[PDB]
Amino acid sequence: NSLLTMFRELGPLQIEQFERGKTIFFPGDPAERVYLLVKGAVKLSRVYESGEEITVALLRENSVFGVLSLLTGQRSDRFYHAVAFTPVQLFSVPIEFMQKALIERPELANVMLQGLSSRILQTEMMIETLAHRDMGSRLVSFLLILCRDFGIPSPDGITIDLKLSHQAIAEAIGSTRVTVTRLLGDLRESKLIAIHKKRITVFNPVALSQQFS
Amino acid sequence: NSLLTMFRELPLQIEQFERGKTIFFPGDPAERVYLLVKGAVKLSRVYESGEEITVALLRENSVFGVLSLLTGQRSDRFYHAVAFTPVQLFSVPIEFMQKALIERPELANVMLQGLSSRILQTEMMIETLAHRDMGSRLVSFLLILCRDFGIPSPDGITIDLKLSHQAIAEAIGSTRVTVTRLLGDLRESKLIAIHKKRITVFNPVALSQQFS
Ligand SMILES: O=C(O)CCC(=O)C(=O)O
Ligand SMILES: O=C(O)CCC(=O)C(=O)O
Ligand SMILES: [Hg+2]
Ligand SMILES: [Hg+2]
Repeated sequence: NSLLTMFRELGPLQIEQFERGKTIFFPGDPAERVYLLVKGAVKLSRVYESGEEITVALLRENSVFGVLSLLTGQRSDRFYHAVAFTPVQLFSVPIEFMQKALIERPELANVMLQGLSSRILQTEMMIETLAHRDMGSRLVSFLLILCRDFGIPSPDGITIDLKLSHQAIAEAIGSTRVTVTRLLGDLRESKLIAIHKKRITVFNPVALSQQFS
Repeated sequence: NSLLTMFRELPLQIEQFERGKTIFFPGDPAERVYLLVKGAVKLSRVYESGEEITVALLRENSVFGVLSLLTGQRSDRFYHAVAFTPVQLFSVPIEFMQKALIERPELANVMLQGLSSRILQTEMMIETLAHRDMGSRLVSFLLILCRDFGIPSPDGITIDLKLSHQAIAEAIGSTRVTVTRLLGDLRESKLIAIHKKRITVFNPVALSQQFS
């Protein structure tokens, strides 16, 4: 919105490309900077001794993140794993620059607070979907969020502009891949979605959304 | 920490809320921002059926009513904020915040830290909710409460909260019946004790590693 305008100051800041799959920060990296994602989808996650990961966030275009750095800076380290879930473009300021920025250009402070406020709300939406007791509805709820966060109008309805694997979904809705496959199958044979080259299209979100609630 | 100092400007009076009394309802305009000073506030989502699902258990010193920073009165509340314990808080109308932040920048940073902190806490909740078996969903949840509302006691750490089986079920996305069974198991296994609705976990550092 205007976060873009804000972040593009603070130097002329250069964009950063991240190829799909490439990690933006690792657990253990010092929380020394703040990020505005400009294009693409970033996936925050928690990584276990086993090597398995659990998805804590799918950040969407225009999301501020790396927020821990506003608490701590170097003081403490990252404990989540930020990864380019699609090809990604972002800005990235070292935190101390932010302070000095906000001090002098207050206008940004408000915009910043709105950014974070918006994130609190989106996380809570995720809690809500995760709170569903049956997986069928956990899934549909999750898809509906993606429909709004990454949706693109298409002839058959709304298409989730994301390469979603069954495993990525499983790690998002706290499920096994096998169960995601079965559920996605059921949705398809019920003429509610279609998947083409890993992109899901939901035909009638407003319907699906009311069909469950 | 210092949010307290910040909010106490704007001389603002505290507000008491009796346990169970609602702080805002779905449909109330997002007219103001809140700092909870003492007690526990429960944000939830309310369904046609009347049933509710817990989205947050806010903890002493949490900023909340955050939607008002996006929209002000222009859009309405869609969550239900309720005093889960007796509560004391401050409550500024948003436009007063803007003017505050404009003039006392120092607060802006402090504010951003408050919201940052909230993003992280919510993500912790996502994590517990992500556990595939309820046993571990429960334990993970209890461990959060141990840190958010824990008080040292002789037998270990006591969660300073009146937690019913139904409140728990609404927090970890479970049926009441299952919460009763799970809590039973935890007790018969000498891992927690519950008195007069307060849960005490004997060895959090152990329980926390016992599962991970
Ligand atoms: O939610 C986020 O912004 C990512 C978590 C985080 O801020 C961090 O690890 O520093
Ligand atoms: O996360 C919060 O602060 C409560 C959600 C909120 O601000 C609202 O529903 O207006
Ligand atoms: Hg949508
Ligand atoms: Hg603890």
